[PDB]
Amino acid sequence: DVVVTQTPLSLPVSLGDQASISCRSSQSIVHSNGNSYLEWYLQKPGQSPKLLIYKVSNRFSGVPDRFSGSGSGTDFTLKISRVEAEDLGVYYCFQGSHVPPTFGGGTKLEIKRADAAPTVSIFPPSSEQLTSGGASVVCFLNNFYPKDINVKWKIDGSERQNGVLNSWTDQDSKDSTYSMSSTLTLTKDEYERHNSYTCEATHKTSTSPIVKSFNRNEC
Amino acid sequence: EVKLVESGGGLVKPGGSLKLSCAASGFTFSTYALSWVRQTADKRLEWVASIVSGGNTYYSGSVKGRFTISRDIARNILYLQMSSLRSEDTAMYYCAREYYGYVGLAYWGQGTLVTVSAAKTTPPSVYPLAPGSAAQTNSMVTLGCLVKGYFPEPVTVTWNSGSLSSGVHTFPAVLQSDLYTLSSSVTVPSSTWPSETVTCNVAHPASSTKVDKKIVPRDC
Ligand SMILES: C[C@]12CC[C@H]3[C@@H](CCC4=CC(=O)CC[C@@]43C)[C@@H]1CC[C@@H]2O
Repeated sequence: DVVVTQTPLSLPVSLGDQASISCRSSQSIVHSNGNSYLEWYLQKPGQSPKLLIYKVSNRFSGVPDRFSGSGSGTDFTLKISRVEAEDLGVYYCFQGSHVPPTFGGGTKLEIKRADAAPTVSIFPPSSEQLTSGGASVVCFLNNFYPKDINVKWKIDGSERQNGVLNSWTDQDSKDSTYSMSSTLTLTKDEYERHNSYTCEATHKTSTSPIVKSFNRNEC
Repeated sequence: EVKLVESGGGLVKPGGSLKLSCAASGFTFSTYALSWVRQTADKRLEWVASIVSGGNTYYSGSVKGRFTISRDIARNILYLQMSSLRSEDTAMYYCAREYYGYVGLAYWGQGTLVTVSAAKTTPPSVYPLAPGSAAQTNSMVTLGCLVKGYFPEPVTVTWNSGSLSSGVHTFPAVLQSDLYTLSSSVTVPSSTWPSETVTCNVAHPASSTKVDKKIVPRDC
């Protein structure tokens, strides 16, 4: 069992710059035959992993010359020159010189872009859900950067701390941004006992939260 | 063109069994080494088994004796028999073909998700997401669908049968109380909806659920 340690776990890089990933084995990867079965893979969001480099420095058919690999024994490196948006995802190195063959933990390549404020939308519970005796208020915070953001929920003025579920999407290749979903769930009964529902987005791009809300007395 | 397709994933109870399939084509079947690799929740990849051209099979400690890889040369089908399943076995299972001489995992399938749990299968509830009171804010309207309370993973979401692809955001499911919840949003021009239809297509294979929820204007 050759433990393959990969660092960093996450790596920021601006378009057109260079990025390097490190991969190190707890034992030599040089085989008796003299070869070193060290490989690199890329798995884009929602997709299967794909071969990029094998035998330390050999590029798989189709891979751009921007991707180069190097190293020996226990230290290996993957360099990505002239980075493009499509290069984002998680990169993995693999060892096939010793059985069982193992993978590194992975490195997520993040593309740097201009800071962008989220586009916030709030939605009241659907009729169908109310009929079920439930009520979820949903807030979308779309296309923002950087990834760090906070959502605060307020019912008739007071912040509501329980019953919330958030979910960040992976970085989008098309615009290098992120998106997040915030859902506040209560029972139908407690919901119909209040009027205003608001979700406040706290992002780096402003010293004051973006606010969206609706009143039930309104239509 | 090399083509690998997995199938058979789904829900199984602890200590249970399951046999996954991987239909291959585009290459001479018994000439290369075929393997099974899995990816856990933390996105970590782990080799599960391989069978080389000669016929010898290889396994890892964590699975030897419970998992059995085999191939049906006549049908070009690669199997992975699982038994005495554990919660740790929960993951996406990929079958792959080597490039050559034990070098690289050159071709991968789409993967079939295997969930090992005692939780009960549960259909998702799809709720339409429409604005509450229209006014101002540019000229683009954002809509959504809340796919709530299902088990297990996965779930498929598309808009207008895949015809509406631009400006869509589908968020990863989040687990809470043995149940999963996910949402998706689609941004379109105000001049379109609701005169032009916008419907989300939600599919949950485990329960054989397939729902088409149309987005309608909210009432008073
Ligand atoms: C999985 C693999 C095919 C099976 C190979 C593996 C390298 C290590 C190895 C050594 C053996 O003696 C049997 C075949 C295996 C188990 C290769 C790594 C990439 C390739 O696709």
